[PDB]
Amino acid sequence: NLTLNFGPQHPAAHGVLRLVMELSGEMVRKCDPHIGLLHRGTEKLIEYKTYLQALPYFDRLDYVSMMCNEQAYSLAVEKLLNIQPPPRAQWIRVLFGEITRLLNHIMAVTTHALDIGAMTPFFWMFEEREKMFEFYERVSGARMHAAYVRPGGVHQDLPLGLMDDIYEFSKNFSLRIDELEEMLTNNRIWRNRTVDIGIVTAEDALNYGFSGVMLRGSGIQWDLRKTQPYDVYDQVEFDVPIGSRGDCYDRYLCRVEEMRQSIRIISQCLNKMPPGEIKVDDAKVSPPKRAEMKTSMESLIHHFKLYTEGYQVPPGATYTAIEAPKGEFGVYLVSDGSSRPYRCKIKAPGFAHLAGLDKMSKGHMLADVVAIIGTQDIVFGEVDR
Amino acid sequence: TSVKPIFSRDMNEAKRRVRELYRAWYREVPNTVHLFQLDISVKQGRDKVREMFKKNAHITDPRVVDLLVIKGKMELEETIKVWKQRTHVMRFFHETEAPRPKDFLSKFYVGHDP
Amino acid sequence: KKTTGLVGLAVCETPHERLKILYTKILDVLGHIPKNAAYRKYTEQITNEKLSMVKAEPDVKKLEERLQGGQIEEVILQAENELSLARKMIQWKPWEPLVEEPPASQWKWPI
Amino acid sequence: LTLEGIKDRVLYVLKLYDKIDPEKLSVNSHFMKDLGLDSLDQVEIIMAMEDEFGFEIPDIDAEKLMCPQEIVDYIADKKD
Amino acid sequence: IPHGKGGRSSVSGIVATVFGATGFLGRYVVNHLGRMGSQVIVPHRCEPYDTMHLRPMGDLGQIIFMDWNGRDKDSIRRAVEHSSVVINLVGREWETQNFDFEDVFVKIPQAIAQVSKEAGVEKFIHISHLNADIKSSSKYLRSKAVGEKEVRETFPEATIIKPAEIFGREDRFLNYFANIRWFGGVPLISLGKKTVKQPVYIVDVTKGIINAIKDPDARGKTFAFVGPSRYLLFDLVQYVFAVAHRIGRLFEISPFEPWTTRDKVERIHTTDKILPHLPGLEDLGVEATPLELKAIEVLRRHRTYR
Amino acid sequence: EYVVAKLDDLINWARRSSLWPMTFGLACCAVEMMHMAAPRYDMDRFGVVFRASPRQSDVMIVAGTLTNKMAPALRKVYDQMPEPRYVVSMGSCANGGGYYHYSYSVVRGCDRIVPVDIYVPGCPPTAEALLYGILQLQKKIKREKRLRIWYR
Amino acid sequence: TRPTVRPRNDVAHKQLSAFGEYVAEILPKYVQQVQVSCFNELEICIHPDGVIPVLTFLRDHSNAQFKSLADLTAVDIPTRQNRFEIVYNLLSLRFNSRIRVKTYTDELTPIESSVPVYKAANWYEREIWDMFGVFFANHPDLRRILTDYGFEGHPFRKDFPLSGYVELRYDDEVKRVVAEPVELAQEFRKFDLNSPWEAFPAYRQPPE
Ligand SMILES: NC(=O)c1ccc[n+]([C@@H]2O[C@H](COP(=O)([O-])OP(=O)(O)OC[C@H]3O[C@@H](n4cnc5c(N)ncnc54)[C@H](OP(=O)(O)O)[C@@H]3O)[C@@H](O)[C@H]2O)c1
Ligand code: SF4
Repeated sequence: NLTLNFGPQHPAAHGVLRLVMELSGEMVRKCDPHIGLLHRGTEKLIEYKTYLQALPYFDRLDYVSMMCNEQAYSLAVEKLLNIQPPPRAQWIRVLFGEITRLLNHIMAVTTHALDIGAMTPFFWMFEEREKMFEFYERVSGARMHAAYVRPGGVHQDLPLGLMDDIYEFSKNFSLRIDELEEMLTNNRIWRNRTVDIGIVTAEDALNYGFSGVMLRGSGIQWDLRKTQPYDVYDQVEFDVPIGSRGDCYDRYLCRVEEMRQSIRIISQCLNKMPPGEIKVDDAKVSPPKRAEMKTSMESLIHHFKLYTEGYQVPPGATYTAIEAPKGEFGVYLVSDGSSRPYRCKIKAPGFAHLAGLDKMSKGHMLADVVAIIGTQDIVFGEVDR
Repeated sequence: TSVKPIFSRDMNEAKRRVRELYRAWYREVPNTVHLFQLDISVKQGRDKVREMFKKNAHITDPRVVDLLVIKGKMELEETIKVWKQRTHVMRFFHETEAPRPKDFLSKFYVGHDP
Repeated sequence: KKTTGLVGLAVCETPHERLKILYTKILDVLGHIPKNAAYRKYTEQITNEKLSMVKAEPDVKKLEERLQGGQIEEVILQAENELSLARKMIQWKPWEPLVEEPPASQWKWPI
Repeated sequence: LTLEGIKDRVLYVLKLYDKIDPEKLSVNSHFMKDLGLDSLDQVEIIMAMEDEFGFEIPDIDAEKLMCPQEIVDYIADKKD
Repeated sequence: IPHGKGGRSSVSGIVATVFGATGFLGRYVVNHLGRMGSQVIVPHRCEPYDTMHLRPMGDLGQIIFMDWNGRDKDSIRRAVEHSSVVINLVGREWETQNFDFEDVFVKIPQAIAQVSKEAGVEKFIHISHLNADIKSSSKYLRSKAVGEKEVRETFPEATIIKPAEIFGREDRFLNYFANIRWFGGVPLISLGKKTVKQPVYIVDVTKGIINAIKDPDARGKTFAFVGPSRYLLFDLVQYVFAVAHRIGRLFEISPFEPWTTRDKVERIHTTDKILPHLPGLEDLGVEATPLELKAIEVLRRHRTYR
Repeated sequence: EYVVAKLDDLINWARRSSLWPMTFGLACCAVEMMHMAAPRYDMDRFGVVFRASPRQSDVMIVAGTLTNKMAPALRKVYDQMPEPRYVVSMGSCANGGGYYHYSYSVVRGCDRIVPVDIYVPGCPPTAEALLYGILQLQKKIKREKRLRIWYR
Repeated sequence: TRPTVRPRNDVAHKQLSAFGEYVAEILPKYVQQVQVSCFNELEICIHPDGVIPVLTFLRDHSNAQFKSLADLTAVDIPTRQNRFEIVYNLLSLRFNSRIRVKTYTDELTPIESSVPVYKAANWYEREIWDMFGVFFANHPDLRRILTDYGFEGHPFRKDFPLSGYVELRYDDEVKRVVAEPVELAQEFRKFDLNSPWEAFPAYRQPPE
């Protein structure tokens, strides 16, 4: 049998993920991919840093999420430190935490529609995506990778503006999602390109430990978005999509309705924000203000020491996970009792979502296999967990 | 020792296993030398095979040798197939590395006793 | 209905007696275990709790209430594996006492 | 089919190796109690019958021969 | 003064200067000099792109590039004013359409036998050839021995190195063979009389320099390079077609980089196994390389497997 | 000569007028180059076409972070390029390997393997200084082919 | 006490004190310590004889579904006289409850793996072999994932230093990309950060 390794080929998509194919003439029936192109030494590296200093290495763990990562870290730290965050701060973590889902669910369709080979829905949506990075630069520090969420809540307040901008932005977005509905849904060939492909629906679709979509849209109703709270996140109203059967085209149609939920939540979140503060007030965790660290005596000693070493975290293990826009996000943060943490093991999606490519692939073509991968939305560097 | 072994029991399921895969390496050294398209003599490969087995012969305890069996067998998984693209097999030979002195008068002129 | 909600199963076929065999299928195997472990004390407790509400009342939809599983065909699977669970309780012996106590200082966290 | 046929084949295996044995092609070279070798090099002696005359060596009998008589004897019942 | 391991990013004391260093010989020598770590100062002539493949041998800050002609003086003086040792290997084959080609082996080794020597350098080493004799052969082979004596007036102690013919990867002499896909493969010249010379291997060449660069006491005592075992035969030309189974030129092509039906064809068929009283390679040890093992590497033709 | 040296103001102009780059998407510096492909700072048709087969390349781009499991595969593709090539690496993890720099399995530099010509700094260079690096590269081509064989 | 302090609750602290209690009651063969976290988490310390059946007991029930294997991790702890610590984390689907399984071991002593019990441990279980050398029993395919092909270190333990020994470089000596002993341009300056005076009263050690 021919043993071609169609992978390292820089054939668009993402020139990585080099695997083997022991194809039985035309059908595959055996797929054993290799990973480890970026191992980077991540989990060993954090063992020498402090809590505030290690924080951007959670940010660079995806390619896409900037505020959904570091959402799974501060909320994994504030439980250890007996802190609730202040109420103005929680309305921003839901706002940017429900704006990164309008970055994955744009990239999760176009990049899938580029491996397939369509050109024009790649350029028709990233030109609208530019209207959104101006937000990131205006609020935090940079284009994408922002050390913005801290353990002491939000870093700083978003400036004057950004409320007649987001309302200006979000009132003209549903026309753009009505474009791709005409581009892909009512079309037949793309429907014929993906129906009854990847029919994985049994209880081994959950014994493989999958997280969401490539879950509930295939069947079993469950999510971490209204059975487990984060912040002020249950006080808004929305629904969660479910597809019919257990193929890719009934996990594709989650993502059209999923983007039709984030517009509602943003248009529901803006009406409910109170004026208030930014940081936690007790200042053993938050740094004091700049106009304060130049006047009093108490401000500097709880400033100058708070950057030489970090916080004082109590011992005892902990664990949590939140909704990453492609899955769960496990962090088993072992604390020791000093400024420097102990072991920090992460669970990212793709461990389950790509080990189950063995079950999902066989009985099918070779041209099916590239169409499988862009449905799970697998990003490397994120499989470094 | 209140601990169960891996494969062997005491030294005799062990020492027949290190002899076992030695033949699998021994027919492999002429097999790969024309496959990976590298150019040395084939007897150098057979010398380096027995180089590796003889050095660790100072063990008088089971399940450590058996732990090296799992290490020794996993080497053949990449080896019989093509998973080491012309570099990892060349990594066995410290070829372009400068020679260590290993002599007392020679160490004394260069180095702060490394 | 023709689709059972949870995709991957099929309504196959009859409620109220496919269950009623499988509870009683367990209870006869339940008597085989020597009774010193409290495994019998709670498992026979909930099956008699279940089968009393199972046998035998209309409708299918009423049997969903007061029996907290998924749909009724999936409630089979709630106890399907449990039959495979209790028969292996004879094979290994959990009713035996503790074995291999740890060496007296191990589960202390701060080093 | 000749029982002398496997006598010639065995008794130029050992000196075809350029190692230890100094033309001692005798039938009593008793392999590390008389002849003197390495524990690994016994296994390399067994190796040259897969290609010369053809032979399997399936089992623990390679750990049993220990003299070139028994090498012929284990090919004796193999052949005739 | 030295420090620590000389694996990479060390100091090792020495500061050399290698001219030429764009051909087959001068590149491969420096690729050892950036391994032990030093201030290698390599000035190139007229080629910014042709040194691009050179840089990933010295780590960081160890190499440096400058421009020089050679018929000018200070460009050969401004660079060499801070160093310790200096070697030279400059030269080539056939006369240029613009140059003079005689004094390039006379005044150009003299142009760095200038104030360069007076500035305070030591262990200055030039290259020779085993066959460069004062006899009336050839136009290129002789007029190399003229530089061996007329420039030997300057630098009274040098240890000028004398190599034999070399074989490596991308030389000219061994690649003169098997680049002869033609309507006839003729040897030189249909005779097995003098073939061959001493093909020393290229690792032995670069190893002889680095032992001599702090030997010590190797100035004036000039050295010769032993070849393989032992003379060589006519079989070499048959050895080519048996196992082979029968850089700043221009934008399209160079008009004249020929096979040169001139005194090129005789500069190699003039063997001259010279005097064995030179020490010259085994004493500058250790160099011992056959031919039969390194021949698989350089030859490359259409079969590639069998 | 005025006649011959007039010619390389076409040829050394023509190579800096049509560059067909390869991109190695490995890490977060890949994503920002896609926004350069997105038609705000429209990368196409300013001299340079989009993606292309690995054979027909002139300017290779290494972006992101290199691991030791990718150090053989980089050199093999680097051999297959034709001769007038150039290497330009964006991203601060291709200049010393950013941080991750003290890790046990990251290639230190992306310079100890391939010879690279233009160094753009930054975790993601914002697709704003990167067109500036490309116009630096066409500014670097002031070289000559004549008066090289015409001199020596 | 005030705002900006996490409001704890007692309902989940009650049932998780209730549920996990009769778990040790019905298998007093493998369970050696159970503890309740002060923020609604549970640990069931298990000697690894019962590595398979206790999972197999939590594999199925009618009062405990627990069929969502989320997290297999591995934590080393030196100065314990049995170093390593395999820790699971599993999820009840129907009940919204988290519980972890802490099973210690040592290096050479193997562990009966969870291959028939769960099929999400296909790539997780191999990872501990590549990073520590903990040879799990009877796995159908043990291989090398997330490391390079020539390592001998199992790096995620503590004796492996920050850099390796294997700083890689290229030369044009023939073609090869050759290994070399490791050489840095900078020390990785290691600080000293542990302030004295014991900020924590509750976790005070036995004073000996
Ligand atoms: N050991 C042997 O067997 C052997 C055989 C044949 C020749 N040689 C001679 O020994 C040395 C080996 O050279 P090679 O094998 O590496 O080939 P090569 O290409 O001739 O390298 C020698 C360098 O000298 C440079 N050069 C030529 N003329 C120059 C000039 N007027 N000014 C400045 N540089 C000049 C050349 O080109 P650039 O100008 O671009 O730098 C070249 O880079 C040469 O001197 C050669 O004549 C030795
Ligand atoms: S640090 Fe720079 S190169 Fe590395 S992933 Fe982030 S943006 Fe890319």
